[PDB]
This record gives sequence, C-alpha cells and structure tokens, in this order.
Amino acid sequence: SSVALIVGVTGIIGNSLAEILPLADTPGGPWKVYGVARRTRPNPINYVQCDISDPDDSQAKLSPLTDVTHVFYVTWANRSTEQENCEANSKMFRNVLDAVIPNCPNLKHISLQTGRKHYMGPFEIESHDPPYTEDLPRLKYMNFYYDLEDIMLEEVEKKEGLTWSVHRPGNIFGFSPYSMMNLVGTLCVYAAICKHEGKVLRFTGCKAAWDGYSDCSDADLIAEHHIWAAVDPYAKNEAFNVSNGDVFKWKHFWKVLAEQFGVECGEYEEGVDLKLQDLMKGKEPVWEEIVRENGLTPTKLKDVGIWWFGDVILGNECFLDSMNKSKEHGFLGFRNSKNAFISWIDKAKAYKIVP
Ligand code: NA
Repeated sequence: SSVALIVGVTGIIGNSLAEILPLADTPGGPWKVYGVARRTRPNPINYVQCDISDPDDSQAKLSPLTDVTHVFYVTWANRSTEQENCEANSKMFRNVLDAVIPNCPNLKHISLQTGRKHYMGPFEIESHDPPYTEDLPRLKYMNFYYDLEDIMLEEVEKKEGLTWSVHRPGNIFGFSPYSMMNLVGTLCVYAAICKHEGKVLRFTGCKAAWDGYSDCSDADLIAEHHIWAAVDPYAKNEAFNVSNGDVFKWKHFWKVLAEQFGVECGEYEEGVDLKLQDLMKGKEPVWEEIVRENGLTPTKLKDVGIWWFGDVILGNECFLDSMNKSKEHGFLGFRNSKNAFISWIDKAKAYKIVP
C-alpha cells in the first residue's frame, strides 16, 4: 500500500526522507521507497537512475514504477536567470508527473518542496512584511515556485481524489554525501581549512546576520513535515512553511562552529562585508592536503565548499517565517537549532568530509 517516490534522493532532503521513511515507527508505515537521482552508484531503498529533465529517460524509468502512492518532489535546477529557472524546473516537474500520474492507479498525493523565496522579490514595494504567512497574495515578480505550483494544481485535476501539499523551508541545515548546496558542510570545510592553516575563524557576513534574529530549517524535520502531509487529512491541498520553532544569532552559532573544530572564534569586524568566495580563493591545493593528511573522502573544494551559497546566507538579513498554520493544521514538530547544528557538523565528520 504505502509506496514513496523520492525525486532527488541524493540531495539533502532526499537523504533525510531516504533514512526516515523505511523506519518501523514512521507514520504511513511500513513504507516501500524508490529514490531517484541523476548519478549512478552508490539498504532498504529501491534506487532508480533517472534524469528528470529528459522526457524520454523519465518516461522509461518512472512508468514501470506501477505501485507508487506518494511522490516527494525535492529536486531543483539552479540557473543564471530566473526565466531559465522556470523553463528548466517546469520541464522537470512536468516530465515526472506525466510519467507517474497516468501509470500509478494508487497515486494518492504529490508533495512539492519550494522555499521561502515564495515571499521574497528581486530588488529592484512590492513586498511582504515578516514573519511570512502562507496565504497572503503572490508578489508580482517572476518566480519558478509559482510556475511549479500552477503545474501541480493543473495536473491534480486530471485524476480524482489526488491531493497535494507545498513545503516552503528557509535556510536548510542538513547533510548528504553528494549535496552541492550544503551550508553546514560548507562552513565545516571553511572551519577545517582555518584549523589547518592556524587561522582564526573570521566571521564572513553582515551585521544583521551576526546580531539579528535568524531561523533555519532542519533537513530531518522537513522530511517529517513532508511525511505528515502525506498522512494527515488537515494537511491536504495546503501550502506550509517549515522552520525549526526557535530563533538564533550567528554571533552564537559562530562560537559553536569554532568549538567544534578547536579553532579561534572571530568577532564581527566593522567596515567591510567579508566574503567566503574571496577568503577561500586558491585553497584547492590546501584542501587536497587536508584530505590526504587525514583519511578523508576524496573531494575537490568546489564540490564541498559552496562559498557563494554560504555568502548569500551570511551576507544578508534573515527574514523570519511563521509556523502557526503548520501547528494549527496539526504539525507540532520542532528542533533545537543549536543542537541540530552540532548534530549536522558531527554527521559531516562521521562521513569524513571534514576532519
Ligand atoms: Na536533527
């Protein structure tokens, strides 16, 4: 009966879904699960190698998956322009729904993950006032999230009883061995390099990030949120924010990261805005030495140190969201973000990404 198709299983959320779904006490259980991704390689889950952006390969790989009941859409193309983000991401989404909906007679629910950029315009009101809420109108700017929702909504009409849910996290704290968008990983690699070079963990970000309130969204809680919507009647045909239930300051998270690598913590330096891309320019050889000296997973810096992403997060103000609707609709999940941050650092170490 309960059969998951995780679309993007090698990603950060894909991985959390991959670990949690098959567990004995998981709601909706016991689950059979398929994990789909572009890579070959690498256990209870039924792996399918598929390129979602190829109409033929999606037709070939997903049509035979006759028994799936719930799809979890957690993949995204990231392009140079937003217009391209729409062409690319729509094509992918359509390709999966066109391969699944016709061929799965027990399809109950598609769960779509987007993000907090639903609420955020380019710049450039027009804008929204935080904390962000779910059902206040869409901003007038182009946004591939909006396009994905409309596709989903349109495709839900072509089968009766088929439900949907949208999941909108903020900045994700998580892990996967292959992630190419890992904030926590990225900060671990920066910390590791500072330790190696005998340098202080200088703060690489703005003041609003250092001293303001921020939140974040745990990879495992986001997975639980997806699962909740799969099984809860009050979650059906609704969009929802997912964040941790608490608030933090980078001022304090920086010390925690410092402590986890035994490196001197830096403080907010007035008079700049300090970037990871700049500080880590030319560190490719230094990283290889760290990987060799310690018996690490053989990685290149560009695959584990995603600086532009970390800078985008640490160089801007964090606008908070609201968990009221999720709670009101019955999702009482939370995380203690400082503890979760330590936990995801530990996970980077356990997989020998970082020493
Ligand atoms: Na956690």
